[PDB]
Amino acid sequence: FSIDVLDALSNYLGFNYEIYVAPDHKYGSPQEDGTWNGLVGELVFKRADIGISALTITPDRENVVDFTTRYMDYSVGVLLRRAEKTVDMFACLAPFDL
Amino acid sequence: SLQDLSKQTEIPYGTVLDSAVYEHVRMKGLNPFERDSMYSQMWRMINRSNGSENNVLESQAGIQKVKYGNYAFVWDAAVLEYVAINDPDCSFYTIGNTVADRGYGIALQHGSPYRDVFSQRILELQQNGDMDILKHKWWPKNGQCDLYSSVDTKQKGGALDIKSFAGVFCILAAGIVLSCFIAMLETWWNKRKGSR
Amino acid sequence: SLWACIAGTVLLVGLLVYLLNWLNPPRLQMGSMTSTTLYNSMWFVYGSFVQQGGEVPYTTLATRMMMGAWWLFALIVISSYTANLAAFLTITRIESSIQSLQDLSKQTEIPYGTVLDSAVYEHVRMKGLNPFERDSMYSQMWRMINRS
Amino acid sequence: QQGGEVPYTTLATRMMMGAWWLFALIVISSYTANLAAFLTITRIESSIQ
Amino acid sequence: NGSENNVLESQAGIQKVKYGNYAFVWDAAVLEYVAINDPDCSFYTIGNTVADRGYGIALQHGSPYRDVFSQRILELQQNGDMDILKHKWWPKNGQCDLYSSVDTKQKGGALDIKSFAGVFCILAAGIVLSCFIAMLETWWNKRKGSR
Repeated sequence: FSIDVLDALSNYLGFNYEIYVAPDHKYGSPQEDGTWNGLVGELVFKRADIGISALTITPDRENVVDFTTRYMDYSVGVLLRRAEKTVDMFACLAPFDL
Repeated sequence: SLQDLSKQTEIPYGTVLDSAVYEHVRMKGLNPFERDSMYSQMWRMINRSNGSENNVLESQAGIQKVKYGNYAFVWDAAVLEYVAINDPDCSFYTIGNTVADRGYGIALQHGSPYRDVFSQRILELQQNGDMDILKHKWWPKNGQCDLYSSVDTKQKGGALDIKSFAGVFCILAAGIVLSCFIAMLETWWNKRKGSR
Repeated sequence: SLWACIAGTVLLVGLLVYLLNWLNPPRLQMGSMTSTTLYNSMWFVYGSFVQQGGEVPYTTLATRMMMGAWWLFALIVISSYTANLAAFLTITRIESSIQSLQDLSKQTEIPYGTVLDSAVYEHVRMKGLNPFERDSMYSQMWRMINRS
Repeated sequence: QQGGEVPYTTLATRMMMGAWWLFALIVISSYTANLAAFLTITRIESSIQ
Repeated sequence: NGSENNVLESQAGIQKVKYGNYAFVWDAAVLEYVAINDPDCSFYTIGNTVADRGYGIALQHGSPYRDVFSQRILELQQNGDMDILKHKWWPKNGQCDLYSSVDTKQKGGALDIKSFAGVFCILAAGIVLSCFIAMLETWWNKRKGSR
């Protein structure tokens, strides 16, 4: 989806690009020394020109990097395993093992 | 939804360390001037043993622990929907929550000049409706299964139904069949005995 | 439907037993206190069903096999009935208390609504209908509120 | 249930006894299931902490 | 002095857990591979989440080559090739569940020959007693042989 949006920009403005995954694999937080790990770190040390992913805007991030207008709204959720409780022809006989 | 989950204790739950979700829950949980009383409950589960007990290093370990273990994973619902829809067993289900204000963006280097050029085209794409065509592209309402397979309870009433123990009538049918066979065997023998 | 089908089965199986006894008559005295008419046949089958008719006089292997299957059937039916009535009465008691809109929107036995041309009605129209609210809650209220 | 053979042939009586037996069966089953319910309602409590 | 519970070798741990009343504390990344590939699915595992530690190649002290490796590792990670190597040995595919302390399928409730077995005791006892009594009464009638 974000590659789709970035191509819908590139084809309109002529951006060439190359993409590389952030090594630390985390979006990142401030550390104890005030330096930033992760994807924000790459933009703070000017190692890359733009970041693009599910990167939610928050004031403590926005303080050190600049965000466009938001293109989709955020929401927290939960994943849970499906249960059982089913009915079958063998339910007539279920009290005893086959 | 979420309000009950803060109260049960048979299934533990947690999230990815030092995500934005972890800091969000730490923010809501401690605040004594929160109006709600769910958020300040959840923190007491997640933080057990300095949080080292119920948290996973990275999302995939979360999903694995949910599929195999006894666990519940707290993460962006806009992600979890695609996982629930694309499990080949359709064996997960997922529940969302209504939130606003915050949203996904593109981060530019500080002071980089392109900020308005991208916003212009984003506004254009919102006006065109392309921004919704893309969501219909990546979040279609059907896949390997249907999320509404996760729910239906309007067709239950406790009363049993004709099909619901049809296996019993098989026993009577087998009785009829075997009695017919035995009567045929008796007839076949009596046709040769010529007598009772 | 089922509570009638069960009774209807009895009205069949007695006549089936009668016909089977007619196809294989005994060597013993016909029409004796070991009665052989349809009335008695069905009465016996029925008595056996409710577990307290008493003896059965028939002695053919086919009829004995049929009676065995009928007895088994009876047992199953009764047991099931009891086991289920238990469950029903049990769950009867513990039935929460209901204090959420999720409750009101899951049940339907109590109809719910509001005054037309009102902020609440417009609010539920605008939210429920909208096909992008992660389609989980809502729309269920609108479904009833927009009936007729 | 521990009664023996019902001795008489009249249709007037038989299709009353065929109701009395039903009544019996029902009430017995009812009582049983009720006791079961009663006990299952207990054994589950804990709460107020 | 630690001599009573510890072991010299990882195998000495695994086997002792498999057959003794024992538990073993080790690297989770190894215990994953040990657990998942057991054809008995006999184990299960639990873990404690410890942040910011890792594995590393080691060299002789002060050896100059340290930096060539430490640059090359970043190029291997960035591009997108150090993930295929991990998804080859660890595609996170534990067919059988080894995260539960219990079983997610033994909950049917159906009774089995094991749990029901005690009821058969009464019938066996009655058979034994009845045959014993019948034989004693047969001997008792042997004394007179007549009816």
